[PDB]
Amino acid sequence: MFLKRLDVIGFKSFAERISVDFVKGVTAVVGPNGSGKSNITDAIRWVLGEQSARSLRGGKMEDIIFAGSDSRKRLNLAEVTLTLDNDDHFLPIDFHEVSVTRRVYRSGESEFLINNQPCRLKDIIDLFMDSGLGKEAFSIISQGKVEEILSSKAEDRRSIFEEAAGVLKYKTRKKKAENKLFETQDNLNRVEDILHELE
Amino acid sequence: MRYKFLSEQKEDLTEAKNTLFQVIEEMDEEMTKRFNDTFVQIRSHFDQVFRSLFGGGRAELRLTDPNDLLHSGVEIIAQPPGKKLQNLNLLSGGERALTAIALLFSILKVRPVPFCVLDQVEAALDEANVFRFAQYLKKYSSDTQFIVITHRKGTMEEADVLYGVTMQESGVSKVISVKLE
Amino acid sequence: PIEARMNEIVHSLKSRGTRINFMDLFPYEQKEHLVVTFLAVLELMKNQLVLIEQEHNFSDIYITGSE
Ligand SMILES: Nc1ncnc2c1ncn2[C@@H]1O[C@H](COP(=O)(O)OP(=O)(O)OP(=O)(O)O)[C@@H](O)[C@H]1O
Repeated sequence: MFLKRLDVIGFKSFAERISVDFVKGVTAVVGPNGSGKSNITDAIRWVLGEQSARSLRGGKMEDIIFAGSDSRKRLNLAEVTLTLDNDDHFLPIDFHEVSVTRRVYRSGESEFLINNQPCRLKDIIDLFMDSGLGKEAFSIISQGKVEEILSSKAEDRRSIFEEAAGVLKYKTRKKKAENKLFETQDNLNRVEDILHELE
Repeated sequence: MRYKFLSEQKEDLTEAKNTLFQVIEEMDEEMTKRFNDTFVQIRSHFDQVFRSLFGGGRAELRLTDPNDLLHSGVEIIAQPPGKKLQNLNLLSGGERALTAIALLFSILKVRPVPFCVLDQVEAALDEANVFRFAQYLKKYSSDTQFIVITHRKGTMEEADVLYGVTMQESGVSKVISVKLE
Repeated sequence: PIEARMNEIVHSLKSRGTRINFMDLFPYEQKEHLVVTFLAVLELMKNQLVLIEQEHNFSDIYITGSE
Protein backbone atom coordinates (compact mmCIF):
# COMPACT_ATOMS: atom_id res chain seq x y z
CA MET A 1 0.00 0.00 0.00
CA PHE A 2 1.06 3.59 -0.65
CA LEU A 3 -0.35 7.01 -1.39
CA LYS A 4 -0.86 7.50 -5.14
CA ARG A 5 -2.50 10.90 -5.56
CA LEU A 6 -3.88 13.76 -3.45
CA ASP A 7 -6.49 15.89 -5.27
CA VAL A 8 -7.41 19.13 -3.50
CA ILE A 9 -9.99 21.72 -4.53
CA GLY A 10 -11.24 24.65 -2.47
CA PHE A 11 -9.50 23.38 0.70
CA LYS A 12 -7.81 26.19 2.65
CA SER A 13 -5.39 28.02 0.35
CA PHE A 14 -5.91 25.67 -2.63
CA ALA A 15 -8.55 27.77 -4.40
CA GLU A 16 -8.14 25.84 -7.65
CA ARG A 17 -7.55 22.13 -8.03
CA ILE A 18 -4.10 20.78 -7.31
CA SER A 19 -3.04 17.17 -7.76
CA VAL A 20 0.02 15.71 -6.03
CA ASP A 21 1.31 12.44 -7.52
CA PHE A 22 3.51 10.81 -4.90
CA VAL A 23 6.40 8.52 -5.69
CA LYS A 24 7.04 5.29 -3.80
CA GLY A 25 10.22 6.59 -2.15
CA VAL A 26 10.64 10.11 -0.75
CA THR A 27 8.39 12.98 -1.86
CA ALA A 28 9.46 16.35 -0.44
CA VAL A 29 7.03 19.28 -0.20
CA VAL A 30 8.77 22.67 -0.09
CA GLY A 31 8.17 26.37 -0.55
CA PRO A 32 8.10 29.83 1.02
CA ASN A 33 6.65 30.18 4.50
CA GLY A 34 2.92 30.82 4.60
CA SER A 35 2.57 29.78 0.97
CA GLY A 36 0.57 26.65 1.93
CA LYS A 37 2.84 23.58 1.97
CA SER A 38 1.56 22.48 5.40
CA ASN A 39 -1.99 22.64 4.08
CA ILE A 40 -0.96 19.45 2.25
CA THR A 41 -0.62 17.79 5.67
CA ASP A 42 -3.94 19.23 6.83
CA ALA A 43 -5.66 17.93 3.69
CA ILE A 44 -4.31 14.42 4.31
CA ARG A 45 -5.40 14.52 7.96
CA TRP A 46 -8.82 15.88 7.00
CA VAL A 47 -9.69 13.36 4.29
CA LEU A 48 -8.59 10.51 6.58
CA GLY A 49 -11.16 11.61 9.13
CA GLU A 50 -9.37 13.97 11.49
CA GLN A 51 -11.90 16.09 13.37
CA SER A 52 -9.64 17.72 15.99
CA ALA A 53 -9.49 21.42 15.11
CA ARG A 54 -6.12 21.60 16.90
CA SER A 55 -4.78 18.70 14.83
CA LEU A 56 -6.08 20.30 11.63
CA ARG A 57 -4.52 23.72 12.41
CA GLY A 58 -8.09 24.93 12.02
CA GLY A 59 -10.85 22.36 11.65
CA LYS A 60 -14.05 24.41 11.39
CA MET A 61 -15.89 24.88 8.10
CA GLU A 62 -14.64 28.45 7.68
CA ASP A 63 -11.08 27.19 8.24
CA ILE A 64 -11.50 24.32 5.78
CA ILE A 65 -13.09 26.13 2.82
CA PHE A 66 -11.09 28.70 0.87
CA ALA A 67 -12.18 31.95 2.49
CA GLY A 68 -11.22 34.43 -0.22
CA SER A 69 -8.24 36.63 -1.05
CA ASP A 70 -7.27 39.70 -3.05
CA SER A 71 -7.15 37.26 -5.96
CA ARG A 72 -10.44 35.43 -5.57
CA LYS A 73 -13.78 35.30 -3.83
CA ARG A 74 -14.41 32.65 -1.21
CA LEU A 75 -15.75 29.28 -2.29
CA ASN A 76 -18.76 27.35 -1.03
CA LEU A 77 -17.26 23.86 -1.26
CA ALA A 78 -14.01 22.16 -0.27
CA GLU A 79 -13.12 18.72 -1.54
CA VAL A 80 -10.18 16.37 -1.02
CA THR A 81 -9.67 12.96 -2.59
CA LEU A 82 -6.82 10.69 -1.55
CA THR A 83 -6.11 7.77 -3.87
CA LEU A 84 -4.21 4.80 -2.40
CA ASP A 85 -2.60 1.82 -4.10
CA ASN A 86 -4.14 -1.30 -2.57
CA ASP A 87 -2.37 -3.87 -4.76
CA ASP A 88 -1.16 -5.75 -1.67
CA HIS A 89 -4.68 -5.65 -0.14
CA PHE A 90 -3.38 -3.75 2.91
CA LEU A 91 -6.83 -2.20 3.21
CA PRO A 92 -9.73 -4.65 3.64
CA ILE A 93 -11.38 -3.59 0.38
CA ASP A 94 -11.69 -5.72 -2.79
CA PHE A 95 -10.43 -2.98 -5.10
CA HIS A 96 -7.04 -2.49 -6.72
CA GLU A 97 -7.01 1.20 -5.84
CA VAL A 98 -8.87 2.83 -2.96
CA SER A 99 -10.06 6.43 -3.07
CA VAL A 100 -11.27 8.33 -0.01
CA THR A 101 -13.20 11.55 -0.50
CA ARG A 102 -14.33 14.24 1.89
CA ARG A 103 -16.41 17.31 1.07
CA VAL A 104 -17.80 20.11 3.18
CA TYR A 105 -20.23 22.76 1.95
CA ARG A 106 -20.52 26.35 3.19
CA SER A 107 -24.03 25.35 4.33
CA GLY A 108 -22.38 22.95 6.78
CA GLU A 109 -23.33 19.72 4.99
CA SER A 110 -20.56 17.14 4.60
CA GLU A 111 -20.11 14.14 2.29
CA PHE A 112 -17.82 11.13 2.63
CA LEU A 113 -17.10 8.55 -0.06
CA ILE A 114 -14.97 5.45 -0.44
CA ASN A 115 -14.42 4.44 -4.07
CA ASN A 116 -17.08 7.04 -5.05
CA GLN A 117 -19.74 5.35 -2.87
CA PRO A 118 -21.38 7.56 -0.18
CA CYS A 119 -20.52 6.45 3.34
CA ARG A 120 -20.25 7.82 6.87
CA LEU A 121 -17.21 9.40 8.49
CA LYS A 122 -17.11 6.33 10.74
CA ASP A 123 -16.62 4.12 7.66
CA ILE A 124 -13.46 6.00 6.69
CA ILE A 125 -12.21 5.95 10.28
CA ASP A 126 -12.97 2.23 10.69
CA LEU A 127 -11.37 1.38 7.35
CA PHE A 128 -8.00 2.78 8.41
CA MET A 129 -8.31 1.71 12.05
CA ASP A 130 -8.93 -1.91 11.04
CA SER A 131 -5.81 -1.93 8.86
CA GLY A 132 -3.51 -0.54 11.56
CA LEU A 133 -3.57 3.12 10.50
CA GLY A 134 -5.84 4.67 13.11
CA LYS A 135 -5.41 7.51 15.58
CA GLU A 136 -2.40 5.93 17.36
CA ALA A 137 -0.45 5.05 14.24
CA PHE A 138 2.57 7.21 13.47
CA SER A 139 1.62 7.64 9.82
CA ILE A 140 1.43 11.45 10.23
CA ILE A 141 4.07 13.08 12.40
CA SER A 142 4.23 16.84 12.96
CA GLN A 143 6.43 18.92 15.25
CA GLY A 144 3.89 18.49 18.05
CA LYS A 145 5.06 14.90 18.54
CA VAL A 146 8.65 16.04 18.97
CA GLU A 147 7.39 18.56 21.53
CA GLU A 148 5.60 15.85 23.50
CA ILE A 149 8.76 13.75 23.63
CA LEU A 150 10.83 16.74 24.73
CA SER A 151 8.29 17.82 27.38
CA SER A 152 9.31 18.05 31.03
CA LYS A 153 6.05 16.50 32.31
CA ALA A 154 6.45 12.72 32.42
CA GLU A 155 2.80 12.21 31.41
CA ASP A 156 3.44 13.86 28.02
CA ARG A 157 6.31 11.51 27.20
CA ARG A 158 4.47 8.44 28.49
CA SER A 159 1.60 9.30 26.13
CA ILE A 160 3.87 8.67 23.10
CA PHE A 161 4.69 5.19 24.40
CA GLU A 162 1.01 4.46 25.10
CA GLU A 163 0.12 5.34 21.49
CA ALA A 164 2.84 2.98 20.29
CA ALA A 165 1.45 0.31 22.65
CA GLY A 166 -2.07 0.73 21.23
CA VAL A 167 -3.69 1.11 24.65
CA LEU A 168 -6.28 3.74 23.71
CA LYS A 169 -9.24 1.41 23.21
CA TYR A 170 -8.58 -0.24 26.59
CA LYS A 171 -8.20 3.12 28.30
CA THR A 172 -11.44 4.30 26.68
CA ARG A 173 -13.36 1.18 27.75
CA LYS A 174 -12.03 1.53 31.30
CA LYS A 175 -13.18 5.16 31.42
CA LYS A 176 -16.54 4.16 29.94
CA ALA A 177 -17.02 1.59 32.71
CA GLU A 178 -15.90 4.03 35.43
CA ASN A 179 -18.39 6.58 34.09
CA LYS A 180 -21.19 3.99 34.07
CA LEU A 181 -20.47 3.22 37.73
CA PHE A 182 -20.52 6.91 38.64
CA GLU A 183 -23.70 7.78 36.80
CA THR A 184 -25.53 4.73 38.15
CA GLN A 185 -24.63 5.74 41.69
CA ASP A 186 -25.51 9.38 40.99
CA ASN A 187 -28.94 8.47 39.59
CA LEU A 188 -29.64 6.35 42.68
CA ASN A 189 -28.57 9.25 44.90
CA ARG A 190 -30.94 11.62 43.10
CA VAL A 191 -33.84 9.16 43.34
CA GLU A 192 -33.31 8.76 47.08
CA ASP A 193 -33.31 12.55 47.49
CA ILE A 194 -36.61 12.95 45.62
CA LEU A 195 -38.04 10.09 47.71
CA HIS A 196 -36.73 11.63 50.94
CA GLU A 197 -38.58 14.91 50.22
CA LEU A 198 -41.76 12.84 49.95
CA GLU A 199 -41.50 11.55 53.54
CA MET B 1 -41.62 3.90 53.34
CA ARG B 2 -39.61 1.26 51.49
CA TYR B 3 -40.16 0.87 47.75
CA LYS B 4 -39.72 -2.22 45.60
CA PHE B 5 -38.53 -0.21 42.58
CA LEU B 6 -35.87 1.49 44.69
CA SER B 7 -34.71 -1.83 46.14
CA GLU B 8 -34.41 -3.27 42.63
CA GLN B 9 -32.44 -0.19 41.52
CA LYS B 10 -29.96 -0.81 44.36
CA GLU B 11 -29.67 -4.49 43.42
CA ASP B 12 -29.09 -3.61 39.76
CA LEU B 13 -26.34 -1.21 40.84
CA THR B 14 -24.61 -3.87 42.97
CA GLU B 15 -24.91 -6.33 40.09
CA ALA B 16 -23.45 -3.98 37.46
CA LYS B 17 -20.62 -3.00 39.81
CA ASN B 18 -19.39 -6.60 39.99
CA THR B 19 -19.01 -7.00 36.22
CA LEU B 20 -17.79 -3.43 35.58
CA PHE B 21 -15.08 -3.90 38.21
CA GLN B 22 -13.88 -6.91 36.20
CA VAL B 23 -13.86 -4.87 32.98
CA ILE B 24 -11.77 -2.16 34.66
CA GLU B 25 -9.18 -4.60 36.03
CA GLU B 26 -8.80 -6.37 32.72
CA MET B 27 -8.33 -3.00 30.99
CA ASP B 28 -5.62 -2.26 33.54
CA GLU B 29 -4.01 -5.65 32.81
CA GLU B 30 -4.06 -5.07 29.05
CA MET B 31 -2.56 -1.59 29.43
CA THR B 32 0.26 -2.68 31.75
CA LYS B 33 1.29 -5.66 29.61
CA ARG B 34 1.03 -3.87 26.25
CA PHE B 35 2.86 -0.79 27.52
CA ASN B 36 5.74 -2.89 28.87
CA ASP B 37 5.93 -5.26 25.89
CA THR B 38 6.01 -2.31 23.48
CA PHE B 39 8.53 -0.39 25.62
CA VAL B 40 10.89 -3.39 25.54
CA GLN B 41 10.65 -3.54 21.75
CA ILE B 42 11.21 0.20 21.26
CA ARG B 43 14.16 0.12 23.64
CA SER B 44 15.65 -2.74 21.61
CA HIS B 45 16.02 -0.44 18.57
CA PHE B 46 16.78 2.90 20.23
CA ASP B 47 20.58 2.71 20.58
CA GLN B 48 21.01 1.65 16.94
CA VAL B 49 18.61 4.27 15.50
CA PHE B 50 20.28 7.00 17.62
CA ARG B 51 23.74 6.00 16.38
CA SER B 52 22.76 6.00 12.73
CA LEU B 53 21.28 9.50 13.10
CA PHE B 54 24.10 11.03 15.16
CA GLY B 55 26.91 9.09 13.43
CA GLY B 56 28.10 7.72 16.77
CA GLY B 57 27.44 7.95 20.48
CA ARG B 58 24.93 5.74 22.29
CA ALA B 59 21.60 6.09 24.03
CA GLU B 60 19.25 4.33 26.48
CA LEU B 61 15.58 4.22 27.50
CA ARG B 62 14.61 3.53 31.10
CA LEU B 63 11.33 3.41 33.02
CA THR B 64 11.17 6.09 35.74
CA ASP B 65 9.40 3.67 38.13
CA PRO B 66 9.51 0.08 36.82
CA ASN B 67 7.08 -1.23 39.47
CA ASP B 68 4.36 1.24 38.45
CA LEU B 69 3.65 0.06 34.92
CA LEU B 70 0.41 2.04 34.76
CA HIS B 71 1.98 5.47 35.37
CA SER B 72 5.78 5.30 35.03
CA GLY B 73 7.45 7.95 32.96
CA VAL B 74 10.26 7.18 30.52
CA GLU B 75 13.77 8.54 31.00
CA ILE B 76 15.85 9.14 27.88
CA ILE B 77 19.63 9.16 28.40
CA ALA B 78 21.81 9.89 25.41
CA GLN B 79 25.41 10.54 24.48
CA PRO B 80 25.93 12.50 21.26
CA PRO B 81 29.38 11.69 19.83
CA GLY B 82 31.92 13.99 21.41
CA LYS B 83 29.70 14.81 24.41
CA LYS B 84 28.92 13.29 27.78
CA LEU B 85 26.11 10.83 28.46
CA GLN B 86 23.25 12.88 29.91
CA ASN B 87 19.52 12.98 30.49
CA LEU B 88 17.71 14.34 27.43
CA ASN B 89 16.74 17.35 29.58
CA LEU B 90 20.36 18.64 29.43
CA LEU B 91 21.27 18.13 25.77
CA SER B 92 21.45 20.97 23.24
CA GLY B 93 18.40 22.11 21.30
CA GLY B 94 19.55 20.34 18.16
CA GLU B 95 20.60 17.21 20.06
CA ARG B 96 17.19 17.05 21.75
CA ALA B 97 15.36 17.29 18.43
CA LEU B 98 17.42 14.53 16.82
CA THR B 99 17.07 12.24 19.88
CA ALA B 100 13.30 12.68 19.75
CA ILE B 101 13.40 11.79 16.05
CA ALA B 102 15.46 8.71 16.97
CA LEU B 103 12.65 7.66 19.35
CA LEU B 104 10.01 8.22 16.65
CA PHE B 105 11.99 6.17 14.13
CA SER B 106 12.47 3.40 16.72
CA ILE B 107 8.70 3.38 17.29
CA LEU B 108 8.28 3.03 13.52
CA LYS B 109 10.43 -0.12 13.59
CA VAL B 110 8.07 -1.57 16.21
CA ARG B 111 4.80 -0.25 14.71
CA PRO B 112 5.57 0.04 11.00
CA VAL B 113 3.33 1.97 8.63
CA PRO B 114 3.19 1.79 4.82
CA PHE B 115 3.39 5.61 4.44
CA CYS B 116 4.58 8.33 6.81
CA VAL B 117 3.94 12.06 6.50
CA LEU B 118 6.66 14.05 8.28
CA ASP B 119 5.67 17.70 8.63
CA GLN B 120 8.84 19.68 9.35
CA VAL B 121 9.84 17.31 12.16
CA GLU B 122 13.53 18.18 11.65
CA ALA B 123 13.10 21.98 11.88
CA ALA B 124 15.34 22.23 14.97
CA LEU B 125 18.18 19.96 13.78
CA ASP B 126 21.69 21.36 13.74
CA GLU B 127 22.65 21.77 10.09
CA ALA B 128 25.50 19.28 10.45
CA ASN B 129 23.00 16.54 11.39
CA VAL B 130 20.48 17.02 8.56
CA PHE B 131 22.22 14.77 6.03
CA ARG B 132 22.09 11.66 8.21
CA PHE B 133 18.42 12.37 8.91
CA ALA B 134 17.78 12.72 5.19
CA GLN B 135 19.83 9.63 4.35
CA TYR B 136 17.95 7.66 7.00
CA LEU B 137 14.75 8.50 5.11
CA LYS B 138 16.15 7.46 1.72
CA LYS B 139 17.55 4.22 3.16
CA TYR B 140 14.34 3.15 4.88
CA SER B 141 12.06 4.44 2.11
CA SER B 142 12.36 0.91 0.70
CA ASP B 143 9.84 -0.11 3.39
CA THR B 144 7.98 3.15 4.12
CA GLN B 145 6.81 5.78 1.65
CA PHE B 146 7.90 9.14 3.13
CA ILE B 147 6.09 12.40 2.37
CA VAL B 148 8.27 15.10 3.92
CA ILE B 149 7.26 18.74 4.35
CA THR B 150 10.58 20.47 4.93
CA HIS B 151 12.48 23.75 4.87
CA ARG B 152 15.92 22.10 5.32
CA LYS B 153 17.90 21.92 2.08
CA GLY B 154 19.77 18.78 3.10
CA THR B 155 16.46 16.93 3.38
CA MET B 156 15.38 18.13 -0.08
CA GLU B 157 18.66 16.93 -1.59
CA GLU B 158 17.90 13.32 -0.65
CA ALA B 159 14.29 13.27 -1.84
CA ASP B 160 13.27 11.57 -5.07
CA VAL B 161 11.01 14.45 -6.19
CA LEU B 162 10.06 17.94 -4.99
CA TYR B 163 6.67 19.63 -4.95
CA GLY B 164 6.93 23.39 -4.61
CA VAL B 165 3.98 25.20 -3.07
CA THR B 166 3.92 28.96 -3.54
CA MET B 167 1.33 31.74 -3.84
CA GLN B 168 1.89 33.21 -7.29
CA GLU B 169 -1.45 35.00 -6.90
CA SER B 170 -2.28 36.54 -3.54
CA GLY B 171 -3.53 33.92 -1.10
CA VAL B 172 -3.84 31.14 -3.71
CA SER B 173 -1.33 28.29 -3.57
CA LYS B 174 0.06 26.99 -6.85
CA VAL B 175 1.99 23.71 -7.13
CA ILE B 176 4.88 22.79 -9.42
CA SER B 177 7.03 19.67 -9.39
CA VAL B 178 10.51 18.54 -10.38
CA LYS B 179 12.10 15.11 -10.33
CA LEU B 180 15.58 14.66 -8.88
CA GLU B 181 15.92 10.87 -9.22
CA PRO C 1 22.14 32.12 -0.83
CA ILE C 2 18.70 31.70 -2.44
CA GLU C 3 18.43 35.45 -3.05
CA ALA C 4 21.76 35.21 -4.86
CA ARG C 5 20.32 32.64 -7.26
CA MET C 6 17.08 34.65 -7.53
CA ASN C 7 18.96 37.60 -9.04
CA GLU C 8 20.96 35.33 -11.36
CA ILE C 9 17.68 33.98 -12.73
CA VAL C 10 16.17 37.48 -13.02
CA HIS C 11 19.09 38.81 -15.06
CA SER C 12 19.34 35.58 -17.05
CA LEU C 13 15.72 36.13 -18.15
CA LYS C 14 16.40 39.60 -19.54
CA SER C 15 18.61 37.99 -22.21
CA ARG C 16 16.23 35.46 -23.79
CA GLY C 17 13.01 37.32 -24.60
CA THR C 18 11.06 34.04 -24.84
CA ARG C 19 10.30 31.00 -22.69
CA ILE C 20 13.13 29.18 -20.95
CA ASN C 21 13.16 25.58 -19.77
CA PHE C 22 13.92 25.20 -16.05
CA MET C 23 16.80 22.80 -16.72
CA ASP C 24 18.24 25.15 -19.37
CA LEU C 25 18.79 27.88 -16.75
CA PHE C 26 21.89 26.01 -15.57
CA PRO C 27 23.13 23.29 -17.96
CA TYR C 28 23.90 19.88 -16.43
CA GLU C 29 23.03 21.22 -12.98
CA GLN C 30 23.81 19.08 -9.94
CA LYS C 31 21.05 18.33 -7.45
CA GLU C 32 22.31 20.62 -4.68
CA HIS C 33 22.24 23.42 -7.27
CA LEU C 34 18.88 22.25 -8.68
CA VAL C 35 17.26 22.51 -5.24
CA VAL C 36 18.27 26.15 -4.72
CA THR C 37 17.22 26.98 -8.28
CA PHE C 38 13.85 25.35 -7.57
CA LEU C 39 13.45 27.26 -4.30
CA ALA C 40 14.47 30.43 -6.14
CA VAL C 41 11.79 30.02 -8.82
CA LEU C 42 9.20 29.46 -6.08
CA GLU C 43 10.16 32.71 -4.34
CA LEU C 44 10.23 34.61 -7.65
CA MET C 45 6.70 33.37 -8.37
CA LYS C 46 5.72 34.61 -4.90
CA ASN C 47 7.15 38.09 -5.59
CA GLN C 48 5.13 38.42 -8.83
CA LEU C 49 8.37 38.60 -10.83
CA VAL C 50 8.04 35.52 -13.04
CA LEU C 51 5.41 33.37 -14.74
CA ILE C 52 5.47 29.58 -14.66
CA GLU C 53 3.91 27.05 -17.02
CA GLN C 54 3.71 23.33 -16.27
CA GLU C 55 1.25 20.97 -17.94
CA HIS C 56 1.61 17.83 -15.81
CA ASN C 57 3.41 16.79 -12.66
CA PHE C 58 7.12 16.30 -13.44
CA SER C 59 6.60 17.63 -16.97
CA ASP C 60 8.98 20.29 -18.26
CA ILE C 61 8.59 23.74 -16.69
CA TYR C 62 8.87 26.98 -18.65
CA ILE C 63 9.66 30.32 -17.06
CA THR C 64 9.14 33.85 -18.36
CA GLY C 65 9.89 37.27 -16.92
CA SER C 66 7.02 39.40 -15.64
CA GLU C 67 8.10 43.03 -15.16
N1 LIG D 1 -9.77 28.85 4.55
C1 LIG D 1 -8.44 29.29 4.23
N2 LIG D 1 -8.69 30.04 3.16
C2 LIG D 1 -7.65 30.66 2.52
N3 LIG D 1 -6.37 30.51 2.98
C3 LIG D 1 -6.13 29.74 4.09
C4 LIG D 1 -7.15 29.14 4.70
N4 LIG D 1 -6.68 28.44 5.75
C5 LIG D 1 -5.35 28.61 5.81
N5 LIG D 1 -5.02 29.40 4.80
C6 LIG D 1 -3.84 29.95 4.28
O1 LIG D 1 -3.02 28.97 3.92
C7 LIG D 1 -1.64 29.39 4.37
C8 LIG D 1 -1.05 28.43 5.22
O2 LIG D 1 0.40 28.50 4.98
P1 LIG D 1 1.46 27.24 5.45
O3 LIG D 1 0.67 26.03 5.95
O4 LIG D 1 2.42 26.91 4.30
O5 LIG D 1 2.55 27.74 6.59
P2 LIG D 1 2.16 28.56 7.97
O6 LIG D 1 0.91 29.36 7.75
O7 LIG D 1 3.37 29.45 8.25
O8 LIG D 1 1.89 27.45 9.14
P3 LIG D 1 3.00 26.96 10.27
O9 LIG D 1 3.16 28.11 11.28
O10 LIG D 1 2.48 25.72 10.97
O11 LIG D 1 4.33 26.67 9.59
C9 LIG D 1 -1.84 30.81 5.11
O12 LIG D 1 -1.66 31.94 4.14
C10 LIG D 1 -3.04 30.76 5.49
O13 LIG D 1 -3.62 32.11 5.66
